[PDB]
Amino acid sequence: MLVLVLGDLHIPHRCNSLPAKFKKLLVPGKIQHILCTGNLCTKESYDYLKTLAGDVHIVRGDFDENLNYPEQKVVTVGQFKIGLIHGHQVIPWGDMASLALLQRQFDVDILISGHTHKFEAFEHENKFYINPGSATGAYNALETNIIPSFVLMDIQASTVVTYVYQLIGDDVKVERIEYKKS
Repeated sequence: MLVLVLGDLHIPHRCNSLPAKFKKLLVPGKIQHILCTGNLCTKESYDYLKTLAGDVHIVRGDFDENLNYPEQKVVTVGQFKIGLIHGHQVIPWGDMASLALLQRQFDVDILISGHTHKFEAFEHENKFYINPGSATGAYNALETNIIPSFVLMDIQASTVVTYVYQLIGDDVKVERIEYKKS
């Protein structure tokens, strides 16, 4: 199975569109799951995602018009448990009851969140961590010249191959990272 991972698009307030160079790469009939970190911002973009795959999992960002999106999800895709949360949430570590609830979200094979608009892909202690960045390169509270990125995970048994797509200049650059659980 192929999994699309994206978010922080902020369409249409900050960006009018997915960049054509990313949007070219996506087509109905290839992707089995989408894991979206939120801030799409609007139903137009959600419907687009639904043309691409039959299993669409979205979490609620802080600028999303739709409040029916759940705050956080744990989702099974093949052999992997995947924790998904946007990340704009302000939660102090010392609220112990909240912390006990967060054990669920950390006790996952792959952790995905957004919010910072800086991509990350790495292995740490038998788990994998992804922030897909912002698929439109939208600005954050912090920064203005953010590089658009998104991710595809190619999942096969207990191997994930993560592909990070970045729009640097005129070209798409792709980094490929292999993870095997155990």
